[PDB]
This record gives sequence, structure tokens and C-alpha cells, in this order.
Amino acid sequence: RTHSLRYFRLGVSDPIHGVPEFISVGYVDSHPITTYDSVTRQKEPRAPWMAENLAPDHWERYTQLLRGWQQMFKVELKRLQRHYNHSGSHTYQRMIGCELLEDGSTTGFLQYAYDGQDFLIFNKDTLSWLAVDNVAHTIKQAWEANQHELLYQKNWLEEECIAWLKRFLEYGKDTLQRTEPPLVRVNRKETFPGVTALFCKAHGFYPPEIYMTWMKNGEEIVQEIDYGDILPSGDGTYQAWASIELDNLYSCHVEHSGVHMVLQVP
Amino acid sequence: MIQRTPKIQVYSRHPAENGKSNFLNCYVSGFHPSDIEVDLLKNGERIEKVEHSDLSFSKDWSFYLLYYTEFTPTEKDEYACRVNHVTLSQPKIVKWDRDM
Amino acid sequence: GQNIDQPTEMTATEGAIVQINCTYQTSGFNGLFWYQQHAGEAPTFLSYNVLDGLEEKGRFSSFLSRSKGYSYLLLKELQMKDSASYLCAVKDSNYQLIWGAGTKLIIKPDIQNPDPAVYQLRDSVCLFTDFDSQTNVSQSKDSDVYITDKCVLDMRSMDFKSNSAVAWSNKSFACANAFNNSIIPEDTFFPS
Amino acid sequence: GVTQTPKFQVLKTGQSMTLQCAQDMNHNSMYWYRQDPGMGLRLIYYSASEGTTDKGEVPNGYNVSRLNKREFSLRLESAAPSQTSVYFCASSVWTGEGSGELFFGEGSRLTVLEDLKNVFPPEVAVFEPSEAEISHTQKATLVCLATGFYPDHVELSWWVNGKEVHSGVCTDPQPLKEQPALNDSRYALSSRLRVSATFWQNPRNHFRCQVQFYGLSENDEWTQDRAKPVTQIVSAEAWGRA
Ligand SMILES: Cc1cc2nc3c(=O)[nH]c(=O)nc-3n(C)c2cc1C
Ligand code: NA
Repeated sequence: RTHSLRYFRLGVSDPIHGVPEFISVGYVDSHPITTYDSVTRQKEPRAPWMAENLAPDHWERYTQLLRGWQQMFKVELKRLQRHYNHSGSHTYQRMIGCELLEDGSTTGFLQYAYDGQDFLIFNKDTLSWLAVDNVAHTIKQAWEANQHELLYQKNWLEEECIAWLKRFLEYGKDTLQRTEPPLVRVNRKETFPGVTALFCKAHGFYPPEIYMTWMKNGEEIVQEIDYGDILPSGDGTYQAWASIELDNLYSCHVEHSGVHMVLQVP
Repeated sequence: MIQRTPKIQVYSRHPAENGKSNFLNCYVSGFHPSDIEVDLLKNGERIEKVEHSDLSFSKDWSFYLLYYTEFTPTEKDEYACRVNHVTLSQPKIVKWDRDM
Repeated sequence: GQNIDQPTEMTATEGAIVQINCTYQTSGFNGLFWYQQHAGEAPTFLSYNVLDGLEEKGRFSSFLSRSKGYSYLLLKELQMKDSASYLCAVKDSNYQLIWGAGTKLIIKPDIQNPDPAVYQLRDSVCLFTDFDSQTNVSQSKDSDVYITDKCVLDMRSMDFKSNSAVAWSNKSFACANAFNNSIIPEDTFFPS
Repeated sequence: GVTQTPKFQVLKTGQSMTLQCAQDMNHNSMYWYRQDPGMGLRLIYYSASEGTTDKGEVPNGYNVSRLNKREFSLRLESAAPSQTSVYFCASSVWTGEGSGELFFGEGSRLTVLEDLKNVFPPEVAVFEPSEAEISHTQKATLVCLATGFYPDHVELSWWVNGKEVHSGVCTDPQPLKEQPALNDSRYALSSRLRVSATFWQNPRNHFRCQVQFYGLSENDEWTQDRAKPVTQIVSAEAWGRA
């Protein structure tokens, strides 16, 4: 299936009493794998299958790198607030990562945000930075003048990031590569007088990716469908739903991990 | 500057039945910036034995996390999730819909 | 474990080219650096490669093949001043640099008019000089007899270069036997 | 860009020593390497950022202080002979990610000895050109020998009429061992300066071979009969002839 590795950084200027100035977390698929912040100043595993397969020297090495990345984030945020002539508390965020999809093709991404809005987006295929406004355009110019750094990021996204992801996927295979099929049920109920609601509800499934839709007479999709969010149930599995109002033959169609399911409403 | 107020969803781990043990979830998501306060309530009183994930990061740059506690639903007990965030003038109390 | 390999020493001729190879065996790869270090000096950055291809910077070019795990540093139109050590360094998957042990590059001057000779200098010293660059000088087989390596000097205003090696001793040693342990040109001038 | 001191130092076994490094380039990462014959640079300690440091590959016998963003000191708590080496400090804009290169200091040559009484300055002599070379080639090679010195802390230069010269000079890149079997052999170094015959035949021309030796400091205690082998210049000279 499709797997992903990504690392986030968050910087906050002038934080309130309990908010770290810097936080960095890594994920494989929906699973946190690592954490670091300016309070602990220590990189720590967040998944047992990461802790069990990476020796202390690894955590020590990346702790040192994160302490540098924290300092660099602090300075970059100070410079961004200056460009915007902003005071008070503002945020800076980074996301880097890659995906390995089913057909063996890969994606890679690297992006920055200021105050929670897109700021700079790297396109590894053209080796350029897309900027949202003139302040970002200023930073883009500097970064695009360093040809070698652009090439380095392309190599990291396309080769290194994928190799690390495959390594972690093997470490966590009993978790990340398992399948728990959904339990699916259809409920009908008259609500407002003369208005029948149909709910198709799924829970207990892993991975979280699931397709749910309503069809009419087998061929056509129903017009106004309401979709529930895919929500963690807290035990490692997820839940979701889709609903319609009935007015001739309706069915809920569910696809999860290569298995299709149909629930006809009698 | 664009601040985004939390979405707050309260739901049981399993389909709920009165008198059967379960878990009550509060998923707080889509908010920015990251400072947030979350409590689970039973008849208006904060529940002390509550689990919660660490602050989590979304690709759209917002944050989310999950609070939960073991509980046995009954007809008479009212459960809720109380959330404060810079976008809110006062804490927002979101009642569990009893798996309706 | 991880390894990075480059030859200990290379010798090429003035005016020609040389290719200094650096092979690496690492779990991951984040770039390959070349540094130049003249004897007694600090290394200075020459080049960086991280994707596949050849990047030219004047007389120097650096090549990378990620799939073959090797790089080379190419020096065109070699000059005596290119005599130096050349260090390769690879950034591994944890962004740590692994250093090769360095390649000492020796350049053989193009001697236009060889005139091999062994002269005696006074304040007891013997000077083997003006021989062709194909000649090599061997160390002495006597604890009390000292012989230097070949040295190239450049009389710049005359556009003239010459090889030389020096031998000395205070043992009761003449310049006729001084370089006996070396293979010297048959027409070497031994003044009387 | 990167300033490290001292360039040369002789230490007695067990003595304490601090190497200084400063960089005025606003770099965040700094490094201390040792360079030994036959192997790649080895990282001793590094500092990814102001306020953190960590061991490298060979930390034992050393420690460091990232004093501030500019300075990264390397301490030898109790000097051992195996710490005889050439030490290089370096910095980079950041460490970890990126294509950023290292900027190296000039290097510190440290020699650790059990007994300072093995330290000797060079003797220096200049050998005048052969008359047979002058007649056979119309050129004149002077030879300088620096002999009997220890440690190998020397810089040889040629001076004609009071100004250093470089054209026509070749100095051995490495000194040779006078006693190659001994771990603490003294050293010899040779150099040639070649000039035109007519320049040598001008008696107004003065040739001086200069050897700067780096040895003991004023702080070291010395009680021997021979003169304290301090850092010093030793020279030999000749005048143009015939
Ligand atoms: C193994 C590895 C771990 C990494 N960890 C982090 C991290 O915790 N946070 C971050 O923003 N970037 C990282 N990055 C970029 C990493 C990179 C690698 C290669
Ligand atoms: Na509030």
C-alpha cells in the first residue's frame, strides 16, 4: 500500500508559559515515531518498534542535530517577523518527507509555513522554490542561488528518505503492514417526518484509508452525501461513516485494503 | 494572521450500550496556533484518569490530538469535552451525543 | 562497516591529465567532497557532487556515479603547483563525514634537455641533478649515509625546471658511490 | 576565516594543554580533527550549535568547550605521546543537512615527549656551488642542510640580499630520520637554491639559508649544560665568489 515518512518542525516566538519554543515530531504513516522539544532537548522514540531497533548512539546523534535545527529555526523565524514587521507571537513550520506508493513510484516534499499558511514549497522535479508573496520571494532568491543545496535536497527526498522509510517499514511491519477489515453496518431511521436518513458506519479498521459511498439502483452515485471524518478509536483502529436521505434501491459500497463490500438497504 | 478554531468530536470507541464498558474519545483537530487545553467531563466535573496523545501535526499546518478515558455509559450520566483555545472567549463544552 | 578508498599516491606528467578515484561503501549517501591540502597547509574545499554527472571548475572537474559508488577528481593540463594531497570525504546517511586517507599527487616535470650529473659541493655534500623525470632515486643502504627524495626546482625567469636529489655523510663516502643503490642514467656526468 | 593557536607546541607527558579556535564567519557548527599519517581525518569532538557538543570518533584523552558561537576550545587533560599529531579546527555554516563545506584552521602541530632533553635545534650549513656545475651548465646550485633537530618543527627559507626568494628553490617536503630505527630519531632537512652562474659570481650577492625551529617555551624548566632548545632561528650564509 502507500506509506510515508515525514518530519515536522514548529517554532513559536515569544511563547506563553507552557508552550515550547521548538517542537519536532516524525511520523511513519499515521504513527508518531520520534519527538524532540526545546524543553527536553532530547530526541526520544514514540513507537516501540522504533525504540527496539535503534541503539542509543542514534538518539544521541540526532539529539545533537535537533539542537542545531532548533537554533536555526529560532533565527529564521526572527528574520521572517522582521520582513513582515511583525511583533508578538508568530509561528514557523517545516515539513519534509516522502511517500512510497503501491506501484513503486515515489513522491517527495519539502514545505514551510508562516503563521500556519503556506510560505515556501520546494519542487524537487524542477529544483525551484515557489513563494506565496514578496517576503517568501526574498527568501527564495537566497535559497535558489545555492545550486548544490538544491541538488542535495533532491537526492535526500528521492533516495535517502525512501531508504529510511523502507527501513522503518520493516522495523514496524507487524503494525504498519497489518490489515484489520472494517465492521460495517447500515442504519435507517425516519427523522423529520417523511425524511428517512441512511447511515453507513464502519469501525475497527486499519489502515485508516477507507472508501465509502452510496449508490442508487447499482449504477449511479447518490447526489448529496455527508461524509464523516476518519477518526481514531484509540485502540489503533479507526472509524468513519457516510450518510444520505432516502426519497429506489440504495446500497453502501465500502473498499478497504483491496476488498470491496456492498450493503444493500432492503 | 489566520487563527483556526478547533473542531471537537466526541465519540465512543465501540458502538455504545448502557452498562457495557467502553472508551470515550475527544478528538480535537484543525486548530492553529498550538496552545490548547482539553478536559473530559462527567456531569460537569473534570475526569482525572484521562489519557491523551501528544500534540500532532497535520499537512495543512494545523494540529490535532486525542483525549480518552475508560467509562461505562448509563442513561443518567452526561459526558462532554471541554476545550479552550486562543480563538475562544471561554472554554467550549461539547456534549457527547450518546452514539446517536 | 563503512569505508572510503582512494589511492595513496599518484604520479603523472606535467601538461597531461590525472584522474583521482574515490570509491565509497556507506549505508546511505548525502554528498561527496574533494579537498586540496598542500604539504604543511590546511585542506581547502575544491568540489561537491551529490547527483550524477561531471561538474567543471576551471582545470578541475569532479564526477559522481551514485550507482557505482565512486567519484573522481580530474586535473587537466597538470602544473607543478598541482602537487598536493587530495582528500575525498563522503557524508553518510546520518550526515557524518567519512574521510578517505588522501591521495598524494606527484607531478613529473617535462625536462627539455636532460644533462644528468653528480656534483660535489663544499661547506661533503653530493648533488645528483638535471636528470630526466623517468629516473627514480633510492634510499641509502647505510645508516650513516643520507639521501633525499627527488626535488623539482623552477627557475621561473629562465623557464627552466630541474630534478635533483642530495646525498651526504661524514663517514670516511665519495660522490662516485653516493647513489650506487639507484639506477642512474649511463651518461651521467661525474666530474673529476 | 578560522584562527587556531598555537601553530607548534612541545609538551611533556602528563602536561595539560588547551588549543584555541575562533571563527569570524557566523558559523553554527565547529569541529576538532586530528590528522595522522596514513589515515583520514578523525573527528575528536564537534559542536553542532552554540550550547551543545558531542564526542566524535576519538574523544578519549580530550574534552571541549563551545565557549560561545565563535570559540571552540580543545583540552588535553594529561598529554600522552599518542596525542602527538596535527590538530585541525574547522567550522561550517550548519551541520548535518546540506552541501555546506568545511572551513579549516591553519593547523596545530603538537609533539608530546616523555623527556624534553631530547629536544634539539637544527645545525645549519650552506654548501657552495661546484665549479664543475658552473662550467658544465652556467648555473649554480647552493645546498642547505639542517641536521640533528628534534622534533620536526622547522620552516626553511632562502634569503638573497635580505629578501626571501622562492624562484629556483626546492626544499624537501619531509625531513628524513637520521636514525630511522629509533622512535625518537632526530631529523635532517635539505634544500637547494639554484641561480645563474653570473649571479653567484657577483661578490655583492649574499645568500642565507634560514631555519625557523619551534621548540621549548620560556615556561619550560631547563637545567642542562647545553643551551635551552627554545624556539629560535638558525642560519648559515655565503657570499658570491670567483
Ligand atoms: C534518520 C533521520 C532522522 C531525522 N529526524 C528528524 C527529526 O526528528 N526532525 C526533523 O525535522 N528532521 C529530521 N530529519 C531530517 C531526520 C533525518 C534522518 C535521516
Ligand atoms: Na480562550
